[PDB]
Amino acid sequence: VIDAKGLILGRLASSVAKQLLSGDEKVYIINAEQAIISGSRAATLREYRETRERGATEFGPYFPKRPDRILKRTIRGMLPYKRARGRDAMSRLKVYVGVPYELKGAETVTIPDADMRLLSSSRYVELGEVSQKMGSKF
Amino acid sequence: YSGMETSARGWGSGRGVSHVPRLVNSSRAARVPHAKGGRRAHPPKPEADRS
Amino acid sequence: VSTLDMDPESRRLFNVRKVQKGKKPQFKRTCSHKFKRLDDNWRRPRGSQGKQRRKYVSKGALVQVGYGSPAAVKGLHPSGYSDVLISSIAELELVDPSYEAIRIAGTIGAQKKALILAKAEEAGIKVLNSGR
RNA sequence: CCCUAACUGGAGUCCGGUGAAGCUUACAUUCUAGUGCACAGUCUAGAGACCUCUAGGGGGAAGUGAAGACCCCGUGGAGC
RNA sequence: UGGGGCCCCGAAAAUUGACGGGGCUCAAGUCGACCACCGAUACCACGGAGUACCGCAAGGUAAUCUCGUAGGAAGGCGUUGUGUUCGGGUCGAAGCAGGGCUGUGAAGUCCUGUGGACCGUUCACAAACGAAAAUCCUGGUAAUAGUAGCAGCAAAGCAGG
RNA sequence: AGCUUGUAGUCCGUAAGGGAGACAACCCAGCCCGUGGUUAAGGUCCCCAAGUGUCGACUAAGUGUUAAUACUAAAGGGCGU
RNA sequence: CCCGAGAAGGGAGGUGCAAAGUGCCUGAAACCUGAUAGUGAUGGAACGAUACGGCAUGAAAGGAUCUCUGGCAUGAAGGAAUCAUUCGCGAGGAUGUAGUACGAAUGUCACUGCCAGUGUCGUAUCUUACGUUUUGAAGAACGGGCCAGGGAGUGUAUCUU
Repeated sequence: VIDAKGLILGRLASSVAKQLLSGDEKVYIINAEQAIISGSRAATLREYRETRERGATEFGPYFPKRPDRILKRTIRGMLPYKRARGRDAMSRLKVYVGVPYELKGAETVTIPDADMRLLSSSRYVELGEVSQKMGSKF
Repeated sequence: YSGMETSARGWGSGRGVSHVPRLVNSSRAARVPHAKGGRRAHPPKPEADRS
Repeated sequence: VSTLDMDPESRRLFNVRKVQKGKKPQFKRTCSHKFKRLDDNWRRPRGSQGKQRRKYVSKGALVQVGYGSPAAVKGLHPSGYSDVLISSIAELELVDPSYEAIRIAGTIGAQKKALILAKAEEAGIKVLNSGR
């Protein structure tokens, strides 16, 4: 159970993906809305609305909207998810907005190298902000 | 003239068939060494000298 | 039953050949699994663009003399004996049972095959194809 | 035609009987981009995609029909 | 004021898309250096095969031998028949389906079943001697497919027996 | 002009295997078979084997994350740093 | 003899060494029907090669110091770990431990009843068919639906070697 609050999105995703590929545990990620994406808010929002409205969304790419599902997608992009190994890895991963009631009070962990206070500037936005500006209710 | 006493001629192009000679009143191929009933290519010759 | 006369060098070469022939590929004609009109035997690839002729490793090994078995144990039966094809009773006298095993010809009738088996078993010669 | 509607009989649709032909190296549920003989369902990286069946018009398969009748070439022809 | 690094503006294209993708900001970018590791059939070591040359032979040498289209050269496998040597077969030949073993391989041999009368082998010699391709030929047979058609002819049949 | 026509070298043509996303000719490398080891090119956040490696700086533009290649936009300007 | 409308056909029952049962010797493949083995309605494609696993099979023709699992001896290239000292800003380096323990393999001694092979499926890496025309072929360049059989350097004369 990893707490995604104040964590770099890509670095948390890389850590969790490599742990899942090491393949001895089920990983739960809570407060996915509280993950951090470094860079200017305008640029991040522009790229994320481009990815959301890009594809042949009738029969093309289907980029998610909820922050937890977006984080799941980000981890999926760092996995061999078309393979049996990556399919098992994604099946062993659950991501939550906030803390689910069953995991409430459980002991969490944090990735020290994914911490947002190692960033050198204030040019960042939260995944929850990205999702709610793309129109996700959570 | 074994395999060769026919008057078969080719149909040419524009019919979906090989350019081999065919019978004048049928599609059966004739006279060519790879046609059924066609002549042997390079057969033994009675004029060959084996002495 | 008489033990093989195989000196330690021949034993080592026999085990080397066993290991290497365990790895030798089957050497089927290229694309023989794709057309039923094609046999499994080997034909040298000929086309300029053929991947197996170009020796793409993924396409399977080409026939090369590097796959030859060790010359001391080449042609030996996997039991270690030398295979000698016996087409009649009179050939049993030219074989010494120390390192040689006879294979009776497949078309030998039962009447002569029984006599050949009796003669081989009195001579001590090992037999590869008997009725057991 | 504006601008189409309803209706009639025959097909089609569904059922019983009868019963062909034409495309076909293979595989094949694809889509985007790139690459590649510079116009890819198969290569590369992504995105999708549970299977089977029925109906339907034809986007694509550079669909099928056909050794381009346009152009050139051939010390190839024919007629004038 | 001059000379420099990086970045910004200048900077507009057509299906949804390309740092390979995810993503990445004292970096997972750039610049100057450095450290450790991963990573070939390269190189090293062992074993084996073939090859070239030498050697009467045994064998010796090869860091200076081992990719290959057109193409040249050498040696082999297979088919059918001839001379010749030696054989096999109704106690089951050839052929056929499948399998075991050997050989780098062409292929050979054997086993099981089926089959019912012919078949090999030594040294040589011949050829109407080896097929995956020719919009190849002949024959057989699929997908298409229980599909199209069996609808203008022309009102086409119904009841009872 | 991925145009046309020369020249020297080397390649593809006829060149495997390893690496560059894929890549006829770009980098290592020319390659008999099997096994073990160490390397080349290239890479070491995940996909993907090995660094969320070290030191000193720069960049705030997702600029960039593109050896060569025709697959990478200029002149001009900036009291941006 | 039974079924069947039957002078069809089927079943049962015979003949014959063998149904070989009248277009009847042998009876391949394509194609089609069924059964068996594997897999299977979340799944990615030159249909395979290599390595390792699941399931099935493994009677003959393949192995019996053969298969499995260990011990011991010798072991080429290569070659640690840990710890001590020292250097470096640092990541780390050097020296010793140590060319040691190990190490392809070669022998030997126990243990074991399987292994090889075959079919299918799965995981990992690789590979865009084949022949041809081409500088360049997976090509949206040409050829083949499939299978069986047929299908292409021959003879005379003469010259040269």
